[PDB]
Amino acid sequence: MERIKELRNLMSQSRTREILTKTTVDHMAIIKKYTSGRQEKNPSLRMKWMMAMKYPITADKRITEMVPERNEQGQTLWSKMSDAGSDRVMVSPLAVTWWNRNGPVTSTVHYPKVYKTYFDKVERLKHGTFGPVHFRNQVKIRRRVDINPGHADLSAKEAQDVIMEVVFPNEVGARILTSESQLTITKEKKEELQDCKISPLMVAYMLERELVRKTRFLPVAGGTSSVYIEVLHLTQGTCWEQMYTPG
Amino acid sequence: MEDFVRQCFNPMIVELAEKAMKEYGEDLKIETNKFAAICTHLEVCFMYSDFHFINEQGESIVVELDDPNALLKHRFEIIEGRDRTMAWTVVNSICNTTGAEKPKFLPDLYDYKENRFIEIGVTRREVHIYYLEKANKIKSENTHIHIFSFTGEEMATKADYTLDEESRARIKTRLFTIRQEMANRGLWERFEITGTMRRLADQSLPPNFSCLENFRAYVDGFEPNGCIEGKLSQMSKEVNAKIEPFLKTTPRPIKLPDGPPCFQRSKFLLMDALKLSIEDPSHEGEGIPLYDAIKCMRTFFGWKEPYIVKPHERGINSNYLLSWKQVLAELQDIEIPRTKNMKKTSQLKWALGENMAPEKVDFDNCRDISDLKQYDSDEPELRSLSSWIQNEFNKACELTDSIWIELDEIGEDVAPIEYIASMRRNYFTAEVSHCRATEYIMKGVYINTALLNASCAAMDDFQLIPMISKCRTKEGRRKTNLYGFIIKGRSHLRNDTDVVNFVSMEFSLTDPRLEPHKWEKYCVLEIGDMLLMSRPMFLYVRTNGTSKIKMKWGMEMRRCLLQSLQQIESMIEAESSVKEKDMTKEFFENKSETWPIGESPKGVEEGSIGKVCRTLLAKSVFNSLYASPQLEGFSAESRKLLLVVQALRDNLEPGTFDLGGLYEAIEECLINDPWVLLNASWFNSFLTHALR
Amino acid sequence: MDVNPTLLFLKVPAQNAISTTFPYTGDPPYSHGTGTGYTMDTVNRTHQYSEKGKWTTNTETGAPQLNPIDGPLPEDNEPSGYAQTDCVLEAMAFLEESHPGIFENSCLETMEVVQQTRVDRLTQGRQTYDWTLNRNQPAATALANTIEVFRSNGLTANESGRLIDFLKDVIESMDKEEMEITTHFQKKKQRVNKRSYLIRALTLNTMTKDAERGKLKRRAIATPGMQIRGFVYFVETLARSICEKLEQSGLPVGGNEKKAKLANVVRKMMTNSQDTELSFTITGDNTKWNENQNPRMFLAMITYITKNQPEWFRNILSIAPIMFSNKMARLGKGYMFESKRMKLRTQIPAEMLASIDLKYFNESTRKKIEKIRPLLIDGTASLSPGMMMGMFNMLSTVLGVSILNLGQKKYTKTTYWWDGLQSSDDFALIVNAPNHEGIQAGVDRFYRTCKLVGINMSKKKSYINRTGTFEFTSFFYRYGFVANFSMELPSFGVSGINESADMSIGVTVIKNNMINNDLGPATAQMALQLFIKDYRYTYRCHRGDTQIQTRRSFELKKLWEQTRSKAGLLVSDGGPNLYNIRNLHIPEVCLKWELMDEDYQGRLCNPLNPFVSHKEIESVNNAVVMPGPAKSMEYDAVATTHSWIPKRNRSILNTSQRGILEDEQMYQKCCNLFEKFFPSSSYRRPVGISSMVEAMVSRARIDARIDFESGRIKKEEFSEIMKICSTIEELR
RNA sequence: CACCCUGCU
RNA sequence: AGUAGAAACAAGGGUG
Repeated sequence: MERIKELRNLMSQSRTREILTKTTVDHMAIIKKYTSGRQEKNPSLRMKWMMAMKYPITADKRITEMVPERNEQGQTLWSKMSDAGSDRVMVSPLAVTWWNRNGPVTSTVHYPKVYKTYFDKVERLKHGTFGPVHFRNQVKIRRRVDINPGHADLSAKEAQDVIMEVVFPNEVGARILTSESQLTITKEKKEELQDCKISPLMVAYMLERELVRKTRFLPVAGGTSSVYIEVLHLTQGTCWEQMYTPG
Repeated sequence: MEDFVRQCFNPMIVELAEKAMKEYGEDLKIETNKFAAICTHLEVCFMYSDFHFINEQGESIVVELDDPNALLKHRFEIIEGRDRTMAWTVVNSICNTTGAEKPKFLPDLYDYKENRFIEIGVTRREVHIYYLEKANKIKSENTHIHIFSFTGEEMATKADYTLDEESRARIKTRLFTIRQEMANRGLWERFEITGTMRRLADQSLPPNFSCLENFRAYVDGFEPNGCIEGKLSQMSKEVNAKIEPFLKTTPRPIKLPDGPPCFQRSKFLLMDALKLSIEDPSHEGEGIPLYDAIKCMRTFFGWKEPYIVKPHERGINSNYLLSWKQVLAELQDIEIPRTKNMKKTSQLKWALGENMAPEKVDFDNCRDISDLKQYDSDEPELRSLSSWIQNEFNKACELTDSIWIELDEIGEDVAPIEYIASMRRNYFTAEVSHCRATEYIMKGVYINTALLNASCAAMDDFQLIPMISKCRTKEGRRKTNLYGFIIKGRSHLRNDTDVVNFVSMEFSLTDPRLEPHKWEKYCVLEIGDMLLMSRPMFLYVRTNGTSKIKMKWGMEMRRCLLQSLQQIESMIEAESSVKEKDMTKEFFENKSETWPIGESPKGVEEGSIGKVCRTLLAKSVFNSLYASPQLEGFSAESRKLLLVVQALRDNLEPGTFDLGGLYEAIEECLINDPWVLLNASWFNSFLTHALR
Repeated sequence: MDVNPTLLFLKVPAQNAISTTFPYTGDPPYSHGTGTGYTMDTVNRTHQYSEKGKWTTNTETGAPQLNPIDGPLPEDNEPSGYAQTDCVLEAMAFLEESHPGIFENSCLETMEVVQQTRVDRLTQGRQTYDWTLNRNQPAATALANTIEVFRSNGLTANESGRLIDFLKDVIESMDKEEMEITTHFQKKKQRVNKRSYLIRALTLNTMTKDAERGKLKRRAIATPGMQIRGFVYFVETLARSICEKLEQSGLPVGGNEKKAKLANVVRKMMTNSQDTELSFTITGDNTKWNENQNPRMFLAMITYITKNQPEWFRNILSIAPIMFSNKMARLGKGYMFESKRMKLRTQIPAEMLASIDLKYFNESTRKKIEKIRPLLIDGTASLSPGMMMGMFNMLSTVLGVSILNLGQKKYTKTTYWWDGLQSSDDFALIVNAPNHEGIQAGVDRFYRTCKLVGINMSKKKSYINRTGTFEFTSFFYRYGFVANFSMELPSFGVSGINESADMSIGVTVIKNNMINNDLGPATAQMALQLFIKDYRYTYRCHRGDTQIQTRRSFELKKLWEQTRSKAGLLVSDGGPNLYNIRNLHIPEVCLKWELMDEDYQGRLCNPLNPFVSHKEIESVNNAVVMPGPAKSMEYDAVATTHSWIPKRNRSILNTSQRGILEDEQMYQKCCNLFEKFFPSSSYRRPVGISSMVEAMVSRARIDARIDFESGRIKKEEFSEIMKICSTIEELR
C-alpha cells in the first residue's frame, strides 16, 4: 500500500510535519481553499486574452507518459512550465484534439445509467406527439411549479443520508434507513452502481439531482405537469400555442 | 486527590479518558468523585483488552506475552477512546463485512471468533438493576454482552460463551485494588461585554443618555404617545412637496453648448472609404491576407510620388510621408509569411511614441523640482454641432448592391412553429442583409479580431495588417475587397484600460478642403490618381489608439442585430394576435403600414417595414461605434422626460416636481461627442414636433 | 429625407418601444486610476449634511465623532441627516400592531440558526480587507490569517470549532495591549499596542465603482473587514427574517415575484370602483440614501425589535451597529504626478497627502484637503455618521416600508391613505383620494414624515401620474408588464468559463429569455446562430470541411478525415450544430450519443484523461456569469475531456509575497493526501478533533486488516503496514 | 548595459 | 504628438 509510504515521505519534512501535527480536522476546511488569487470578474475578457497565447489551459502530470511532448507535425503539446499555486502542467488546446483520435479507449455503455436524468429526456422527445398551431391571446399566471419528471419526493437531507449510505458505505454514521420504498430503491441502486468506472462525486451528484424535488416561480398557462414544464419552449409562447404532449 | 488521575493511573489512560471527557461544562475538578469512576471504567475496559490474541488456527489460547511478537493479531477490536466519525467508520466496516448487525448506541468491542460483538459496563450498581437498566438501553437486538462486576459476577447470552478465566481473575484483582483502599477520603450561552468595548458602546448613544443600560430601560417602556402628529405640526411649512403641472405645450429646448465644431472620432472611416476589388473564390476566412493585399494593390494604375495636401497642425507631418514611403518597399519584399514585422524606422517611431513616458522616478528624491504638480484633473473642452452626421446616417440606411452576411445553418425542423419562425427569419435577413451597417459590423469584427490576436502574440513587434472583407453579389460570384492598411505598436498591456497606439491608412476619394473641420487629426496625403474622368485618390493617415475593453467589445458587434429583430417582430406579434391568421406575410410584403421615422421640410415622412429595419440597425451600430460616457448619461436622463411626454399625450394628467433640475441634468452630459449632440438635437426637434 | 429614429414614437407607445433607447450594445466606462478624491468628497458631504449635529470625540480612540441626531429640524428642500428617534420607534411599533408576531418569529428563527451555524461557512463571499496584511485579500485567506494571528498570542477559545465562540474571541481581542503581528518580508515580527489595535480593526477600505452603467461621474464603494462579517451575518439573518413576509417589501426577494406582487397591488387600487375617488402613482427614487441613515438609528431600532429575548441574543445582535458607528475609512491610493513636462513621473504617499499641502494639485482638491484635514487620525478618516454603499441591504428597506405602512386609513386620521411598494432603491407610492387637495395633502404628509426619518424623496427624479402606466426598477408597466430585450444583451455571448460549461450556458440563457421575457422563435434561431459563430471563432473549432487556418487546424483535420458519420462529432471537435427549439433543453452529448462512433466515445468520455478537475460539490456544473451583483448560474452537460481549467496569474512572483505560493503548495499536498482516504469528504466537511494524521493511520490499520479477512492480498503487506505505522509514530 | 521573469496582484 | 478624461495610458520592479 504505497499510500502510507507516501505519507511517510510527506511526514519526514519539517514543514509538513509541523503543519499536519497542528492541523485539527476542522481547520482542514479552511486549508482546502487558502489562496492568493481571486475570481475573474470579467470572464469573457480574460478568455479572449487566453485563447491567443500558447499555453493557456492546465492539466495533470500523467500527460507526459500518456501524450507525447512533440506532435506528429511538431506543434508543442505541453511544456515544462509548472503552474503557479499548484503542481500541475501548462498545456495548449491542441493536445485535446489529438486525444480524440489517438487516445485510450474504455467502456462507456454502462455510461447512460449514471446520467439517467438526461437520457430520459431524449428518449421522451423521440416519442412526442404532433398537433396544430393556434394564435390567440394567452392568459398567464405566475405561480410555483416543479420541473423534475418524477422523483422520490424525499427531503434534501433525507436523500443526502441516502446517498452517503449508498456511495460511501464505510462512512455513513449512526443514521439508518426507515422507509421500505427508499430501502428498495437503495437496494436496487447499490446493485446498479457495481462495476462502473466513473467519477465519484459526478455519479453521486447525478443521483442527488434525480432525487430531491425543486420548484420555481414561473409564468404558467394551464397545466402544471412537470413533463409539460419541461417543454415550455415549443408548447406555448408570447401569442401562440402549439399542440404537443410529452412522451 | 485533586489530581488523583494524573497521580497513580497510567498516562495513556489519563489522556484517552480525558479527551472523551472534556466535552461540556465539566471542568478538571467538578464533584470530585466521578472522574475516578470514568477513568476506572476505561482502565477495566483496556485491561480486559489485553492478554488475548488470535491464532491463524482460530483457537482461544492464553498468551503470556500480552504483546504479539510477529505474524499474529489480538483477539479484541477496541472501540473505546476512538474518534466519533472513526467509531462509526469502524462499526459500519464491521457491518458490511461478513457478520455484524447495526448497533444503535456506542458499543465497545468486537471478536472474530464466531462473528460476534461484546458490550461491557461496570459501576457501583450491583447486579441486575444495572443489568436491567442496560437491557432497557440495548434490548432491541441480539448481542453478546459479557458484563463483569466487583466480586465475581459475569453473565453471557444464555450463559453461553468460550473464554479463559485467568483474564477475569485479573479483572477481579483490578477491582480489588481500586477500592481506593477503603477510600481514605471517605465516600461511597452567556455573552457579556468587557470594559473597553462597553465604554466604546456607551459613546454611541443619543445625546441625552449616558449608559447603554438606561437606553435599554427606556426603549423597553415605549408606546405611541404622539410623535408624527406633533412634530409635523411643529415642523415649519417651507419643507413640502409642492405639485407642479405639465400642460399641453411641450416645454423649452435643452440648450446645447457653444464652441468650435466636432470632428470624426471613429477608429476607422465611415463614408469616405474605397474598395479595391478582386475576383477570387476565397471564403470568409480564406486566403493569405498579405497575399490578397498584393493581388489587390497590383490592379491599380496611377500611383505617383506622394505630396502632403493637408498638414496636421500639431505634428511633424513629413514623418507621415516617410511612413507611407516605407510601405510599398516592404510590399515588394514579399514579391507570404502570414505575418510581417516592420523595421524601426524613426518615421514609424515618433508616429507611434516610444520613450514618450516620463520615467517613474522615486518621489522623495525629486521633491525639489519646480513643476512638481498633479496632472490634468480638468474638464473636456466644449464643442458644437456639425452637419455631416445626418449625411452619414442617410447613407448608412441605404441598400447596397452586395450581400454581406452568410449564416451557418441549423438543424432541420419538424414542428410547425419552427416552419413559421423560419419563414419569418428568411424575410428579415433578406431585408437586413444589403446595408452599409452590415459592411460596418463585418469590417469592425475582422479588424478588431486581427488586432487583439496579433497584439497578444507579439509584444514588441510593429506588425502590419491589411483590411480585406468578403461579400458576394446577386450574380453569384464572390469578390474580395481591400480598404487600406493598419500598422500596430508595442503592446505591453497590464491594466484592462491600457492603450495600444496604431497608425491607420485608408483610401478615400473625398477632397478634404470641402470640410476641414472633421479632419483635425487626419493628414490627407495625396498618393495616386484614378481614371474613369480623372479624380484624385487620397489616403487619410492618422495615429490613434485602442484599449483592451474597446477591443473586446468590438469583437462582439453582431449582437446589435439582436436589438433590431426583437423590436421588429414584437411589432408583428401584437398585430398577428388580432386577425386570427398568419399575419407576418402581409406585414413584410405589399405592406402599407407606415411609421413616422424622420423629419423633412414637407413634414414627417413615413417608411415601409424594411426602412424601419435598417433604420433600427443604424442606431445600434452607432451606439457601439461612438460609445461614450456622455451617451449613457443622456439616454438615462432623457428617458424620464420621454416617458412624461408620452404619459401626457394620452390623458394621464402628468404633474412634475422640478423640470429645471431635470433640464440641468440633461444638459450636463452634452460636451463634445458628435453622437450625444446629434441625439440631443434629435430629441429637442421631436419634442417640438410632438406638442401633444 | 433626413432620418430620425426618435420620430418612431409618434405611432408606437414610449413603453412598447423602450427597448430601442438603451445604448447597451456599447462598452461601459471604467476608472482610470486612483479613487481617493471620491473618498474625501463623500466624507465631506456627510460631515456637511449633518453640520448642526454635535461635534464629539472618543476617550479610547481619537477619531472625531458627529451626532446627526434630531437637533434642529429642516427648513427647506435640502438633503439632511436629522431623522427622528421617536419617529423610528413608533414607526415600527405601529408595524408590529399591523401584523402581530413578526418580530418574535424572527427572533426565534434567527436564534436557532445562530446557535446552529459554524465558522467554516464564512469561507464563501466576496473579497475582504485583511487587517494583518493591510490589503484586499480573498475570503479564506483572511480567515486563515486572522485565526493564525489569533493563536499566536494568548487566546484559548477559538479551538471550539464553532462560530459564536469565534466571534467571542474577536470580541476579547480588543482588551489586550501588545498584539503581535507577522510580516512576510523575504518572516519578521512587529508589535501593535492597544490604541493602534482598536484603530486597526475598524477600517473598511475604499475602491472605485466600475463598469456600472447609467451615470456620468464615477462613484466609490467600500469593503468591510473580515473581523465584522460575523456580526454582519447575524444582523442580516435577523433583518431578512423580519422582511421575508411583508407584502410591501422586496429585499428578501426574487425575480418574477416582484412583478406578481406589484401586479396584485395595482389590481386592488386599479380595481377601486370608478365611483368617487381618483388616484395617481408617484414613481419616486430616493436621493443620497446611505448618507443620512445612521448607526444610532439602527441601534435603537435593534433595541426595540428584539425586546423580550434572552440577553445572549440581544447583546450578540446589538454589537454590530456599535462597531459600525466608530468606523474609519482609508483615504485611498495617492496621486501620480508629472512633476514637470520632462520625463519625471512619481507616486505620492496617501499618508503624505495628509502630511503635504498638495497646493501643487488643483485648488478644488486643495479645498477638499483643507476641509478633510481634521478628520484624519492615522491614514484614515473618521466617518461617524453616514455609511458607504454596499454594507447593509435590509434595515433601510424596513424603515422605508414602515413609513409606507404609516399611511393606512387607520392612523392618518383623515381621508388620505397612501401606500405602495419599496424595493431598496425605489418607491412606487400609490395615493388614493376623492379630491385633488387630498392628493396634495397626502403627498405632503408623506414627504414630511419621511424627512422625519431621514429618507428624502428625490424631487429631481420623482414624478406623479395617473395609474395605468408607470415604471420602477427598470420594470416598465403599461396596464400590465411588457418586455425589453435590452438589459439581457450583455449576457448573450461566450460566457468565458470552459468549452462544455459554455455550450450549455448559452442555450440555457436563450431558454430563460424565450420562456420569460418574450423572445420569439425567429429571434431564438437568430441568437442560436450568432452564438455558434462567436463560439467557433473564440475557440478555433471551425467545421471539418473548412480550410480556415488556425493553430488547431491539422489535428481537427485528422479527426475529420477518419469518421464514418461526423454528425456524431461534437461541436468543439468540428461537428455540425443541430440545436433548435425542440432540442433546446438537452445537453449536446446526450443529444448526439446515438450518432457517435464507439472508440471516439471511449476517448472522449474516459475518466482516465488528465484535463478534468473536480472540486468541492459546492462548485459543480455551476458558473458565476457576468450580469446587479453576481448570482450563481447552473447548467448541465455530459462531463467530458473539454472541461479544463485555464491558468492563473503569475504576478506574485516578481514581488515580496512569493512565499505565500510555496505555503499554498505545501497545504495542498497535505490536503490531497487526506482526500485519498475518505472520498465522502466531497459530500461532507468531516468534523473531528485530531492531528489529521490520526485519521490516516487509523483507517490504514483498519482497512488493511479488513481486506485481508476476505479479499485476496498476502500478509507481508499486513506486517509491513503495521511497521510503517510504528514508523509514522516514532517521531513526535 | 547586456540579458530575461510579468500581461486582473 | 495620440488616447482619453475630474485621473491616467504612451511597459515597470531585478541583476553588471
